[PDB]
Amino acid sequence: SWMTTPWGFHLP
Amino acid sequence: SWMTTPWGFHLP
Amino acid sequence: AAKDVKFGNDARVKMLRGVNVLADAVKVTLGPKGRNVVLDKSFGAPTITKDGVSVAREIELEDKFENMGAQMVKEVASKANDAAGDGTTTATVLAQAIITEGLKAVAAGMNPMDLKRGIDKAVTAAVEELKALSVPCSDSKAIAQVGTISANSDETVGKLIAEAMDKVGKEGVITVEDGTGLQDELDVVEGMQFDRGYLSPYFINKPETGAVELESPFILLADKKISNIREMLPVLEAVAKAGKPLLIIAEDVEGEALATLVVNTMRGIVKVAAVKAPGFGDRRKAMLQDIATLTGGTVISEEIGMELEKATLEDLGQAKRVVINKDTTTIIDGVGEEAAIQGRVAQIRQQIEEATSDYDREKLQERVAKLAGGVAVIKVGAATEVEMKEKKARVEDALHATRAAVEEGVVAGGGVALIRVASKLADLRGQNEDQNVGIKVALRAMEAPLRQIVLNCGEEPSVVANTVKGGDGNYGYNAATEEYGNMIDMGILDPTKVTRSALQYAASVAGLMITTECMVTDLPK
Amino acid sequence: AAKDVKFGNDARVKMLRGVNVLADAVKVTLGPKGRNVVLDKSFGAPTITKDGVSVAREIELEDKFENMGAQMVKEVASKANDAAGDGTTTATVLAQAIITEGLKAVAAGMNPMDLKRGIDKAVTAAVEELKALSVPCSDSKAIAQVGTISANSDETVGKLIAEAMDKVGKEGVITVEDGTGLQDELDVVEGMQFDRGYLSPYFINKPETGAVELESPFILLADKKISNIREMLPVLEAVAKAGKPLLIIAEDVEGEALATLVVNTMRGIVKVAAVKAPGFGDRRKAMLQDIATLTGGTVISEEIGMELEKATLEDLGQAKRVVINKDTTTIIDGVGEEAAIQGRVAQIRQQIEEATSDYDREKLQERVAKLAGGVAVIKVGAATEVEMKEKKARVEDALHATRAAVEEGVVAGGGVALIRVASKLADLRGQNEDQNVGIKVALRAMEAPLRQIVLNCGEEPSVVANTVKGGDGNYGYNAATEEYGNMIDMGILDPTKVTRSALQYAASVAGLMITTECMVTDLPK
Amino acid sequence: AAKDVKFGNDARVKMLRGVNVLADAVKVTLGPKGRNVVLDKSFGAPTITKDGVSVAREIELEDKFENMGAQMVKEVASKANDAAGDGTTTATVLAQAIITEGLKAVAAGMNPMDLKRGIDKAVTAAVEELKALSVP
Amino acid sequence: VAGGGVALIRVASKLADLRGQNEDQNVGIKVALRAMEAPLRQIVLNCGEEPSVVANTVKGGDGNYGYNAATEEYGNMIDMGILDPTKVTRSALQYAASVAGLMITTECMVTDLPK
Repeated sequence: SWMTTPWGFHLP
Repeated sequence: SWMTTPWGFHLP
Repeated sequence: AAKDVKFGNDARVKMLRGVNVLADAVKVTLGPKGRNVVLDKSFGAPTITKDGVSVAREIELEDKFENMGAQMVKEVASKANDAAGDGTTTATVLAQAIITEGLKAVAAGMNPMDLKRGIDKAVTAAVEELKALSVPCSDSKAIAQVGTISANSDETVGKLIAEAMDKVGKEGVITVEDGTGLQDELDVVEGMQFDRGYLSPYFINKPETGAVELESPFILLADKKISNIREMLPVLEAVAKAGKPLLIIAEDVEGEALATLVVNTMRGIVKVAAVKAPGFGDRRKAMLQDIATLTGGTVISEEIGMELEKATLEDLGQAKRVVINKDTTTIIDGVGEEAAIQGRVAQIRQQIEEATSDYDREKLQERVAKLAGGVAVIKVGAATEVEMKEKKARVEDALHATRAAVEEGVVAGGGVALIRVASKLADLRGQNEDQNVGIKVALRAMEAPLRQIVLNCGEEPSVVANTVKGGDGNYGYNAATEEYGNMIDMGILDPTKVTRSALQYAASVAGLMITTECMVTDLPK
Repeated sequence: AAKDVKFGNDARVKMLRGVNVLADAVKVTLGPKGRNVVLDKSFGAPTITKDGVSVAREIELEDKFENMGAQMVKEVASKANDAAGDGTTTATVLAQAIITEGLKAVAAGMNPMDLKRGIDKAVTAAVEELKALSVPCSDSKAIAQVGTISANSDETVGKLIAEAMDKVGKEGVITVEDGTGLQDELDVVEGMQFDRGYLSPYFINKPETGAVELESPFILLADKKISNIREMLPVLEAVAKAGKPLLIIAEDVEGEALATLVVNTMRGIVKVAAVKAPGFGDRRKAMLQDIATLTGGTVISEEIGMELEKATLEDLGQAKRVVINKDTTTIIDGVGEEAAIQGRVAQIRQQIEEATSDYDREKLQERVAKLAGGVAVIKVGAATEVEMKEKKARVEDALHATRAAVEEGVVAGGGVALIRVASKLADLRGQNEDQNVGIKVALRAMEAPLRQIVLNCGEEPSVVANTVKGGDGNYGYNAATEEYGNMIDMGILDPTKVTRSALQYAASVAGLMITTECMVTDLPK
Repeated sequence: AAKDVKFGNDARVKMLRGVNVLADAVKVTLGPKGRNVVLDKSFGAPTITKDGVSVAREIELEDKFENMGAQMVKEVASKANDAAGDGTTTATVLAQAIITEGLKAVAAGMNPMDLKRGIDKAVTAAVEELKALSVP
Repeated sequence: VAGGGVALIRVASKLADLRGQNEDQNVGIKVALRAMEAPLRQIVLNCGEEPSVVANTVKGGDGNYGYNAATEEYGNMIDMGILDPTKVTRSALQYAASVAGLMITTECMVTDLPK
């Protein structure tokens, strides 16, 4: 479940 | 099925 | 899962093998001449250590019954660790000696219950003799001496410890802390500690120290058994948006409420660490209110209807630091108003004034001391980072040793006190032959630590043991210089509590192992 | 997971086997006549190298205890690598020699502690003799000579190194850089370096050099322990939309904050590379402000309330380059205003003027030197790409060698200095027979590097060792030309620090291995 | 008959094992508190003896090299028996001690000839001191 | 001479300063001197006491002081009747030394096949 920001950040 | 809050809480 | 069951001699043999493996791994590190033990890690170079606790932690074997034996010995080694703070290797050595001799006697055909009775009687007499032998250490010069001896003969550490205990009393709370400059600093702040532990080891952010440290955190007080983490949610959102840690003092955090907090902490968001509310009954509420007025927060009691989920940040108090060790938590420099705490201690001493029974007076006086004492903060001073860490570790070791020495005094180190005690009990007898055999087993095992120290040094254990037994008083053998002399005069000292606890827990585990008859484990598959 | 435990002679035998395997793999590359070692890659042709570090990196065996031995030797080989910059093979050879002899002596039945004491005493005496033997190298002609010798007898490299150290001082910071034309260029820019390392090796974008290189990056300064990457997010968005790398100087980046950055870097977006804030206490804040005024940025301190997530691009400073090596980071040509840094150094020297204690004067003078020194940038000049890379590698090797030589002087190379030192200590004795045996073990092992060099050359090690020992002074054996002569006159030189560090770390690991008694690893399954 | 040949450390290890077996069998009978050794005969009850000579006579092992070691020690035990008439067990104990320590030193890496010279010098000095100590 | 291994111990104590030409010779001398105490230790071990303690106690004394294993006591060995001919001890020591030297200098061994 890695949230992805619209600019591409792969938030873990 | 871990619900995630908008601020990131990983509710189990 | 199907179980394998072993009875009698087979179970005893398996336990003895496991105990021998664990003790042989551990005991090579005893004394100043201890050997090195190489422990493998998942990656990189293996760690090389001379610490018994680290070695004992990794030891557990593939055979299930030998694993039983090793785990049972490790349990009381840890128990002795958490009682006095030192002497785990000594306790393990004593436990191995008593277990070996007792199992040999049992295999010879003696009644295990009588052997256990004899061992218990011998240990009780030994504790009495050891209390008689101990000398007081409450004098400030003795404090400085103990602090120096513990911290590798460093005068500064002893001076700091003596100053702290003079400024906040012998029983006052003292906490070590990292300094700023090369000069050491000691002061007192409004705070206190209470005997509670973390619900799970998963909040530990200091693995080397085994403690949960939160810097400038919020505190959530709850006079209710906290469950249903849905109720918890809003205060965690408020705390996380503020970028602060959280310390929860609740009556009891149930299941699904500590697991959720644990998962949140490991995932990274929120640095919460729950803890049980100290006390019970009306005392629990009274000391919860005392903590609230110390930290400046408000106790969130469901009895009147605060409705936990409706709590805000203003309800939570604040403090400079909180440190949660294995069994106690210390709040250091809470933001509570000085007028509020002064009024609270005035109220509690007023309650003392009309207190009727001695129990009420004692309890309220305890609260008064806790509130009005404060905690001493020792700021370690040095030039660089490595010196900062070494100085802090030395100071905290010296603090532990000095606290134990103040508690129960000091005796001759190097296993000399145990040898003298054993020599003083050469005439003790039981009710029958097996009890006498158990007494002799305990007395013989009481000389194991000195023999192990000598063996690590490289000399002949029997010769040195005989020479020490021939002498009297504080006569003993210095392994560091490989000579003989008065142990007290050459600085080798041991707190009485450390040796007493090691002996008592070793005896307890030895009796439990001796009386064991059947063992049930899982199948090897 | 169940553990396998080995005691005494078995553990020593396993360690000795592992050490022998690793050292036999490594030592064939020692000296100018070193052999080739073929290392297998995942695909394609295997790499053929004559470098000890590359060979040692790949070595690790299937047996867990032999793997222990190999890893422990590798650890001190790397430690010697990171202290002086060269001599890993020499340190490994010395460690193998001492370990072999010491384990043989232990198996003979000598006390390991006494052997360790003897080895330590011999090594201390050897260090003293080696310091006595070293000749100064601070003269500019000596600088040119060392630079030439290191860079395969190239005059241009020595001239560049000498010019750089004359222009920025002996202790000044010098950084090599790719040029533009065939002519070499040397200049100075506003910048400085501080002793901090990358939190994880995962930001390394220069695997051959083992460093993190960022070109024209932003710098994020934070006087706070950075965690909760949610706070980090906006500045990373601002940086990524600008297409620049990021260098984070924070007090300490916690967990979930360095892992997130690592994942972002490997995935491709953002080239961030965090680093610890240099210094501690008020010194940390002072030097953070100095870095801020050097780079033209602003220190984002949470104490006053910058609220990290609210930081913008203007808050971040800029610099031409940043290079993060294993233990130091260099900022080269920061965009900070010259007036700002001039005012800062004026302020710091004013603080020097009213400084009371010598510690304050020394620290503030250190800051003044760091700010007003600058960094020298050497632009390597050549025609093509391969010449660019070879010239850069040669210049940086010569820079390392020259820095070491300036630090501690130079001695005869080819293992001659160690042989002379060992000959000078033929009368050293300990307290008992085992200590003397340890001293003799150390002295005998001190001749291993020359014998290994000769053996790689193909001659008889014993004959050449005896011939060298018969001579005196700088008399030695040139393996490149296979002749005898004055080592200094024929250019074979070695920095004193390199040999001293190799000897010291070899002795440390040998003592640790000799005193080892038990080893605990995972099960073979 | 084809021969098996062993060199250096292997031969020394085999000899040491044989010597240890023989000496451990013999030395338990030394002194007034000596233990009993049970020797099997072809028939009847086994003989129980506390005499070192009787025990040493029966000892010889199945491994040829260990048998070498045992026989070489037995030879000088008998030689001491036929010179003074007593002290075979004492001679065997001394031989085992010296052999064990000397083989350990040799495995450590010392020159065997120098060790032999040192042992001979020490024994000569000991004989002189012992002659001095004796009373008429 | 004094029996019970006492004479050998006294002789070994009297030669604590003997040295050879190099380190290996000194090691051999120390090996011989250390082995000279084996009979008393073995006697004590058969008696059941601690060999090291009794050996140290005997070495601490002087003259005919020794340990009677029959009565498990200490005293003057000559006075309590424990006596040993000088020739017996001398011969035992000499032949033990001879066989030890022969075994130490042995380099190769040739025997029949196990079959």
